[PDB]
Parts: sequence; structure tokens; C-alpha cells
Amino acid sequence: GKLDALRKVDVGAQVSGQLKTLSVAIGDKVKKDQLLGVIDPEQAENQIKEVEATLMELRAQRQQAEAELKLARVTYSRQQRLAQTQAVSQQDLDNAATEMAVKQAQIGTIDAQIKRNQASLDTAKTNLDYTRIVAPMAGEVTQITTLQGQTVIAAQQAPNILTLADMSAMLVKAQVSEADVIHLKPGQKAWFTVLGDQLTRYEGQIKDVLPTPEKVNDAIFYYARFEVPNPNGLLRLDMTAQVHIQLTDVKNVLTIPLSALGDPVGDNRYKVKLLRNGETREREVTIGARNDTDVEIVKGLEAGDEVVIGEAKPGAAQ
Amino acid sequence: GKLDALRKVDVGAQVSGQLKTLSVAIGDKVKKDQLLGVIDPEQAENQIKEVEATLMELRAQRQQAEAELKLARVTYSRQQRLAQTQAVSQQDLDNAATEMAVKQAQIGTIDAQIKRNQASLDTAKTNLDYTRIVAPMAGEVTQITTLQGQTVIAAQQAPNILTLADMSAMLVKAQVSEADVIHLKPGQKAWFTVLGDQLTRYEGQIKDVLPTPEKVNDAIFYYARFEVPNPNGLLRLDMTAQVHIQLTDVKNVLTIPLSALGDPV
Repeated sequence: GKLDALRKVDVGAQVSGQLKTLSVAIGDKVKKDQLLGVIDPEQAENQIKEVEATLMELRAQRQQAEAELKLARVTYSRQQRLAQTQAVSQQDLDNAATEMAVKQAQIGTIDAQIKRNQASLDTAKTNLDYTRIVAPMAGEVTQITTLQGQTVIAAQQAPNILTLADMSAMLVKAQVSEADVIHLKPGQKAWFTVLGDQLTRYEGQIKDVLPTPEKVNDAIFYYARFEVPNPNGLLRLDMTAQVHIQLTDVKNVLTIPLSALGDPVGDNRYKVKLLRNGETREREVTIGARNDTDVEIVKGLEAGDEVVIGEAKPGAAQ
Repeated sequence: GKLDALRKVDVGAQVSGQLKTLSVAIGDKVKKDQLLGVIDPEQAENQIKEVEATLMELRAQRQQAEAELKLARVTYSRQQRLAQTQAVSQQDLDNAATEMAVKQAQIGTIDAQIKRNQASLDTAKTNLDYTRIVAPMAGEVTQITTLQGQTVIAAQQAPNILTLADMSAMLVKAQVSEADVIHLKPGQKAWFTVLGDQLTRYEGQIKDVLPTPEKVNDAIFYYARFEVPNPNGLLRLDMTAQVHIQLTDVKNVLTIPLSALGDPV
């Protein structure tokens, strides 16, 4: 069994630029959305000042139309007030009511520009946020691939500045062989131990099985995972771990000691037993399940029959 | 015999951006067009608001020409109503009717702009849909190459976010040797069994033979496929499977065991 963190992340950054600083050394805890490294932000500040200058430009250009609208409006009312006395035709009234509509449209046409550029301002600011890396999730820093002061560019692979892992629950990769994967029903109880502490058993429920195998040349293997609690700060990553995965909990069922059983043919299993008569007799027994010390016998021998652990002899009374 | 899913599809994304979330867990079932991961969509929303602001701009600029068209039209009819009594020659009638054609063309010239920009709006929105990955087909999530929170860039090769596979039925890769490939007529009946269950026969029709061989150093090998049903969720991917393909059964005829044969010449 291989060992790893419950969750792990390879943090990166979208933008190119020199890495001016990296505030955190490895081994320090970091809370979510904490500041990390800081890529150079001079350029983004430049486009921001540029866009703000554009908004100022429209801020004045609107101020022009604001005055022309006053001119057209006062001209219109000043025409109508004389126009109740039938001023210089309805012609000029149509020359006044329409121009005011034009100046009215102009200010809105400018407001749309202020709208699109303020909308662009978010596009300007959003690039600036990319320069300042923040942690997606809590967990002490593991490894720093990108050392401080290195130039970096991101037009291809996402750069690997650093990595993170949540060391509070150590998932295990128990690579059970393909020969036994057919069993291994979920929720079966299992335990494991590490080579370095010899005898300090850990245990828990099996969680699930990974659909995708990865071979080591010969023999396919399939993983399985637990969820062991990790206090004390022990259990380093990728530590070797011997794993005992509960195969089954059969009960109220007999098992035959290995020393006594006979195995005719290659499937048959003679087993001499003492009888109530006191005369021993063998019985063929069906056994598939087996342990290091015993073979499980669900069927083949009546309970309480004595069995000849040594020098077994069919038809031979003790 | 190697074993694999009836269909398997890797999934990518067309756009760069931090992966804010990946709601699916591995082994979960997913129906077609279900939402999966979500790359950050702030940018696409920005271009969307920008384009909508442009449509607002033309929305007013058209309103201007709408007024000028009223002016030119009222001026024209008010010229013609006098013109039945011979107003100021046909000269001003030509100075009026032509202007109305201009104001007429102007609004259409603007409507074409509203058309091209509404057409551009689909170009804006379509990028936003790329940010939200959806599953091409039903299946369970076999693997997640890309863990949550990783930065990803699609300026080059399509990233492998997560693979999918359909396990409703299992296909087998039965690699028959090149020496025997000349036989093996399609539809010949065959069966197989896994090493891990010892004795539990599966069986079915052979489907076909793959045209393109792949080799393991020495000796070429050609594949063949079945289509075994998969009840109860058994048979993990890439499980080893011993495979018996059927040659002919001529009968009513003796066959000598090879153990004691004598073969002079």
C-alpha cells in the first residue's frame, strides 16, 4: 500500500512575468485565499491607467453634449413660447423639436461608450488579480518547483509554482491483485501498518475501488482506498504500508487444520475423522476458502467429529 | 485477451482559465449533457456586457435617424401639397425627395450594423458555453487527470480534464497470432474466462478483425472483438481474460493422441 493526502493541488498562474517575491517557505500552514507569490504587476497597472484616461476622455466628451442639449432645449422652448402666437411657421418648430431629439440621442450614444469602457475596466482589473497568486484550499505547502526571481512565461503549459496537500486525512492506495478484485465488497473493514513503527495498527472502513488499473509490467493491479485519521502529525507522504484487507467474516462454520487434510486428485480432499464408533473414517470435503493456518470447510464434515491431526488413516480405529 | 469498455471518450476544454470547481466524483453516473467542471467565466461575461453596450449604442444612433427621417418626410409632403399648385419648380421637389431617400437608406445602414452586432453577440455567448464543460455521453467517471484549482491553458494541446467510459457492455481485445489470422471467419462463436474467478464461462459471437496490427517486439498479433453483456457490475477494465475461439468439428472420425505417434519419413 502506497500512501497520500486526501486532496492535492498543483497551483499555477495564467500570466507571464518575473516573480518578484514568494512570501511563504514550505512547511507553513496556509488558510484559503491567503496571498502567496507575486508576479510583476507593472504592465496591468499601465493598461489600467490607460483605460481610466479613456473614461476621463468620454467624461469630458459627454460634458460637451450636455451643453449642446441645453442650447437645443432652450431654443425649442423659446420657439414654442412665441409659437402659441403662431411663430414663423411649424417649419422652425420641426427644425427645433428634431434637433433636440438628436442632441438627446447623442448623450445616450456617449453613455453607451462610457458603459462599454467601464465594462472594459473590469477586463483591465481582472488581469491584475491573476498576478497575485492565492491558495485554492487550506493545507501546508509541500514543494516549490519555481524558485524566486525566475522568469516565467505561460503561453503553453501552466507553470508549476508550488504544490499543496491537505494533511489531515491520509488516503491509502492499496493495490490489490486482479486475481482477487472480483471480491472486495465495499464496507468490509480493514487495517494496515507501516514498516517503520513495526507494531502500531491502524484501521478503518474500505471506501471504494478505482476503475482504472495501472500495471507494473507483469500482472495488472487495482487500487482501493481507506480514510485513516491522522493526529500527532505523523505519517509522511508516500510511506510504504503493509495492508490487511478483510476478505470476509464467515462464522458458525468449521475449518480444517492444514496438517491433517489429504488432497486426492487435485480437487478431492480426504479427511480421516474419529467416529463415535471409535473407528476412524475419511470423508471427501469441498474446500475453496483457505487461510495461512487453516482451510475453510463450509461443508464436508459433521460438527464435533474428532479429527486425526497426525498419521491420518482411513478405516483405522484409534 | 485484454478487456475494455464498449466506448471510451477523453474530454477537454477550448479555453484557458482557473478551474473553480469540478462537481463530479469518480464512479458517479452521469447522464448526457450533464454539467461537469466550470472554468472561470468572468472574461466572457465582460465581452458580453461590452457587446450589449455596443447594441445599446446603435440602439440610440438609430433613434437619431428615426427623427431625421420624420423631418425629411414631413418636409417632403409639405412641399408636394403646395406643389400641386406648382411650388417652386420641380427643383425643390428633387431637393426634397432625394433627401428622404438618403434618410431612408441611413436607417437601413444602421439596421445592418444592429444585425452584424447581434450576430456578433452569438460569437460572444458561444465562448461562455465553452467554459462550462458538459459530458458528451453517458457513463461513469473513470479518472480525473486534472484536479480542482489547477490553472489550465488551452492555447495549445487540448487538456485532458477527465475520461469517460460506457460499461453497459464489455469489448474484448483477443490478440490471435498472425499465423492463424488467415482463418477466423466472422461469426464463428467463441467464449472466454477470467483468471480471477477460475470457472465462470462467458460466451458470444465474434464481431470482426482489426485491420491494423500492433506488435510486442517479436511476432505480430491481430486483434478480435466480442460483445459480452455485463450484469451485476462485474469485470473491471483491463482485466486479463483467457480466450477460446472456435475451428471446425468434423465428426465420426478417429483422432490419434500424439503421445505415442510414430512418424517415419
